[PDB]
Amino acid sequence: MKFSNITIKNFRNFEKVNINLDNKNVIFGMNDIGKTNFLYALRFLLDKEIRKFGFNKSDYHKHDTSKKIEIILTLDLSNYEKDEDTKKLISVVKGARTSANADVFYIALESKYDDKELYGNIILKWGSELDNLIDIPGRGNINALDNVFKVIYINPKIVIYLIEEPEISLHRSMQIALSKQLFEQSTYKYFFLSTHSPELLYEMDNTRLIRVHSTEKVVCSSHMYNVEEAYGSVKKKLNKALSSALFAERVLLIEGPSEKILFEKVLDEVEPEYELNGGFLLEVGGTYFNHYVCTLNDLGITHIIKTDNDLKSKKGKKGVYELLGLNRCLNLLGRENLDEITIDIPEDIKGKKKKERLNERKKEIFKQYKNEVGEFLGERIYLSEIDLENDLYSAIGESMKRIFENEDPVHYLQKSKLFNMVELVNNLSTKDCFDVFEHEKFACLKELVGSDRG
Amino acid sequence: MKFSNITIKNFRNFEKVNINLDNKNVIFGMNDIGKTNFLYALRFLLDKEIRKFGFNKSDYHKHDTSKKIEIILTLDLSNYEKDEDTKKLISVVKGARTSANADVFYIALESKYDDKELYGNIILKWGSELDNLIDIPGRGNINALDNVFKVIYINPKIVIYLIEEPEISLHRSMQIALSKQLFEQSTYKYFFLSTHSPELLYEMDNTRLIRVHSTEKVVCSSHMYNVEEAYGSVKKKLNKALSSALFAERVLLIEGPSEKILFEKVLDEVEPEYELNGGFLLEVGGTYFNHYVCTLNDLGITHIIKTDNDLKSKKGKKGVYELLGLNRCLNLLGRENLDEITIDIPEDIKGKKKKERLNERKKEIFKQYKNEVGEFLGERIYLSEIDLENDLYSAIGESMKRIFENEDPVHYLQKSKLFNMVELVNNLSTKDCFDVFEHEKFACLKELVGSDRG
Amino acid sequence: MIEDEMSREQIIKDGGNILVTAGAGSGKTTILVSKIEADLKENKTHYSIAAVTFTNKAAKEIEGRLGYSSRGNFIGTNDGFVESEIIRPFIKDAFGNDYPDNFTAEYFDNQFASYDKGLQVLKYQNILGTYSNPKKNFKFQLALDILKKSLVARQYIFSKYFKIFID
Repeated sequence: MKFSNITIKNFRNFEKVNINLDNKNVIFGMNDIGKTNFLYALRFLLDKEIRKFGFNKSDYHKHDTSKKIEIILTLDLSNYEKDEDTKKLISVVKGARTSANADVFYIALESKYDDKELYGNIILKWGSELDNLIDIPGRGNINALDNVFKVIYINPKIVIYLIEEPEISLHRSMQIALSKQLFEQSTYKYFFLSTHSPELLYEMDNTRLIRVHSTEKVVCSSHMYNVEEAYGSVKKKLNKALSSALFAERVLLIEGPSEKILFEKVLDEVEPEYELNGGFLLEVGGTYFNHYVCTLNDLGITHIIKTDNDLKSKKGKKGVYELLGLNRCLNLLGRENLDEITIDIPEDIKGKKKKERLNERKKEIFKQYKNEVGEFLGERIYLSEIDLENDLYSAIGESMKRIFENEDPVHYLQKSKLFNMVELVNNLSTKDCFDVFEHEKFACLKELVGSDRG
Repeated sequence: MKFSNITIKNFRNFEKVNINLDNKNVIFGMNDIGKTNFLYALRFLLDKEIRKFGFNKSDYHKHDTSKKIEIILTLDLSNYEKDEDTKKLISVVKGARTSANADVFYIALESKYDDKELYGNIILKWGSELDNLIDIPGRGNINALDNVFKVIYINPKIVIYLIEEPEISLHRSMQIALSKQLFEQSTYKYFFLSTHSPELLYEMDNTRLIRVHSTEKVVCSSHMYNVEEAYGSVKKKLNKALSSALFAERVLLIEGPSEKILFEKVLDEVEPEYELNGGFLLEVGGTYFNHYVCTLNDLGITHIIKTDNDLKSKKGKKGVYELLGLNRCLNLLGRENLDEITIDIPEDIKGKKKKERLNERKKEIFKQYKNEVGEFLGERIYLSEIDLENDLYSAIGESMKRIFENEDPVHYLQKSKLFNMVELVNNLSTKDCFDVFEHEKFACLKELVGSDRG
Repeated sequence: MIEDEMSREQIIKDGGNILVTAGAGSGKTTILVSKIEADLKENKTHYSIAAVTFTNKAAKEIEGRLGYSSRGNFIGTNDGFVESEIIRPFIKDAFGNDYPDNFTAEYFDNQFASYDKGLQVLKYQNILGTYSNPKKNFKFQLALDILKKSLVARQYIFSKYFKIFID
C-alpha cells in the first residue's frame, strides 16, 4: 500500500487538478482555501461523516455549469515478491479486480446533477481499471469501504490520519516533537498534513511535498523528497535551511553570512521589504547545489544562484588544485566534473604573491570556458570572475578606498571575512547601494526583487 | 503617556506577579494559561464587555482562600515640558490628582468577596496616590473611564489594542507584513501581543518583551528591547537571529557555521534531540555578544558562550594587533578593552611560520591572563586556547590523523573552513563523539544539555 | 478430570489442525461453538473464521448460540460457501470474460454427466447445474478449478479466513 496520485475532476475550487501522492504527504502554499478543499475532498472520499450529507449547490466549480464531480484515488495495491503483505492488503474486496496480475487499484466518486430534487447523491465505486467500474456493495447504512479505512481527523483496520494546522496554540518545541513523531515513529504510516510553520518540517524524509500556486486558479506541483546517505551526517542543516525556504517565491543561494550581511544591507537600502513579495536569502555552505535546485525546480519555485570561482588543494597532494566553483554548476547542468589540473610553482612567499598567481590563473580558466559561462547565464546561475570581493571593488571601489586607508582595499577584507564586512557596511550611503544594484555583475539582486515585466 | 507596571494581587492563576510595562508589549512563554489570563486581566480592567459580568467563584487562586483581587496599573501621566500634551492628558479627570505637580497616575481594581450572594461586584478606583483612593464617577451605567480608553480586541480617545495569537491561519510573509505594521506604523501606538511564532519578531524596536516561565506558579520577567544606532546597519541580522532564540531555555552563541556543523553532528549523535528540552544554537557573526547577553540575562534564559582567542590587524598600521577575542569577553564582563600590542616580525614566509609565531603568542597571552580566564570560567564563558580546531586536535586528534593523510591534520582544516569540515564530519564514528563530549575543553555541550543536578 | 475435562482443556488452547472423533450426536455442536468463542476472542487481528454445516437449520443453531458479529464470519452450508466465495466473484476472471457473473443454481432439473458440457449450461442459459452421480460434486470441483487457475481467488481465501470449521 502506497498512494500514487489523486485527481479532482471538479470541486468547489478545482478544475482539472492532478496531484501525485505518496505516504506521509505535506501540503502548503498561499491559497488556504485550496488546501482546506483538498482535505475536504479527502474527507468526502474516505470518511462517512461527510459522505452521508451529500453535495450542495455551493460545492461546485460554477454553481450550474458542468455538474459532474469526480474524485479518483490510485492505490498501488501490490507489494514486493518477498513479502506476503500483498495478500492481506488485497483481502477485503472480491470482484472489483479482473486481471490475475493486477497492480493498480482505483477508488472513485460520482456525483449526480443538482437540477432535480436539490441533492448530491454520492455514488462510490472501486475497480482495478478506469473502465467497467463496479459500485461498492453496501447492505445497510455501512458500505464495504467503511470496514477498510478508519479516518481520524485532528483539528484544534487501515488507520489514515488527516491533520489540519497542528501548530496553532502550540509551542515550537512541541512542533519539533510532533514532526519527529510523524516522520520517525511507525504508528503514523499514512497521513496528510497542512501546515504554515516551518518548524513542523525540521526532520522530514521519505515524504511528498505538495505546493499550491498563488493564483486563484489552483495549480498543484508535487515533489518526492529524500535525503541520501551521503547527506545523512549533516541532514539537520539541510532540513533547517530548506524548511524556511519552502514558503517563498524567489530564492537566492549564497555561500556565507558575509554575503547575507552585504545583500541584506543593500536590499534594506534599495528595496521596500523584498521579503513581503517572497524573496528569501538561503544559507548553504560546504555542500553541493543539486539537492536544493532539484527540490525547488520540481516544486515550481524559481531559483537564482550566485557563486565564486574557488580553488581547492587536494588532501595529501602538493601542487594539484580542484575546480570546485565550475564543477558544482556543471553537475547542476548534468555534466561530469572536469579533470584535475596542476601548477608547478616554487615555494616563494605563500602570503601575497600566491593569491595574485591564483587570481591570474582564475582569470585564465574563466577565459577558457566562456561558452559554458554563456549557457550558465542562460539559466539563473551567475558566476563571479575571481571572487565577489573583486566585483565589489569593481563597483564601489572609490568608497571602499575612502573607507579603508590601505592602498588596496581587497586584501584587508580577505584578511578577516566577517568582521571587516560589518565595518564596511556600517559607514555606507544610499547612493552606493543604488550603484551596486545598477551594476551588471549584481543582476541576481534584480532577479531576486522580481519586478514583473507584464 | 507610557505604561509603567502592572501588579496582580490575586487572580485565577496569579499570586504576586508584578510585570513592568511599556508601549508595544509582547508576551510569550511556555504557559499559555498565564498569558491568556494576563490578557483577561487586561480585559477586566480596561473593557466593559468583561466588566459587566462580574467575578465568578472559579476566578480565584484558591476557590475560598484570600478573596481579595487587586489589579493595579500605572500610567505616567506627566509629559515633556516642551510638549503641551500634559494639560490635555490631565484635564479628562479633575478631582483625582490633588496637586498639579504630580508625576504618575494609578488605575486600580477591587473585588468584593464571593461568600455572600455569589456575585463579584467589580469596583473601579483611580487616583494619583495609592492611599485615599477614590471611586470612578459613573452617572448611569457608563463610567468616566470608558470615555477615555477604547479597547479593540482582535482574535482569529486613546486606543489600546489587544491582539491574541494573530499567526493562526496566516502565511509567514503576511506575518512579516503584520510585524512591519505593528512596529513601524504610528497608528498602533499601544498594543499587547501574544504569539507563538518567531516570524512576528523579524524586526522590532522600542518594545517590551515579557516572558512567562515554564513552572505552574507563574513568574514573569520583562526586558526593555532597543537596537542602537551603531547596530542599525545590521539590525535585521540581530532581529532574525534573536526571534528564533527567544523561545528556548538554553542557548549557545558560536561564531561560524562550521561550529554549527560540528555541534549539530555531535549533539545528534550523543544527545536524543536537545532541541526538545530547550537547546538552541545561535549564530553570532561580526557583532559583539553584549546585546544578546543583556537581552537573554534580563529574560531569565541561561546563556553559554564558546569563542576563539583571535587576533586582528589594525587598519592602516603594520605589525600592531588587537586582543579581539579577549576584548569581547572583557567588555562582556563590563571591563574596558585592553591597549593594543605590537610586535616586530621579519617578512620570512607569510603563509606557515607566521601562524606559528601567532600561535605561541596566543598561548603566551592565554597564560598571562589566567585569572581573568578563571573569572570567565566562573560564569558560562568558554574561551578556547588558540582555536576550536586545536581543542578538536587535543580531543580526537588521532581520529583526524586517520582521516587526513597529511601528517598534521589541523592546517588542512584552516585551508577551507566550510568544505573540509563537512568531509571531516562525514567520516566520523560514534566513539569519537562521546570522546569530544566527555572532554574538559567541551563543557559547553554539557552545559547546553542541562542534566538536572537535584 | 478424566475423559471429559482434559479433552476440553486440550482442545481450547490448541493451535493446529484438529480431528475430533465425537460420539453419536447428543451435543457435538457444543464444542464447535465453544472453540469458536475461544478462537475469536483470542485472535485480535482482522482475520475471520468460517463454520460449515450440512443442514441450514443447524447453521442457525450455531448462529443462535454465537450471537452476531461484524467480523465477516461465514456461518452456513457448504453450498453457500462455495457459491458465494469462489464462483460468483471470480467466474469472470478464471474462465473467460464472456462467462456470466449472476445465475440461479437449481439442483432439481439437470442430470448431465460431463464437466465440459457443464460449462455450456453456465455460459449459455445462465443455469448452474449438478452432476449425474451422487458420488460427484460439480459445484465443489468448479471451486477447485477456479482456485487453481486464477490468482486473485487465492489472494482472497487465505487473507480473510483463519480456520474453516467442518462438520
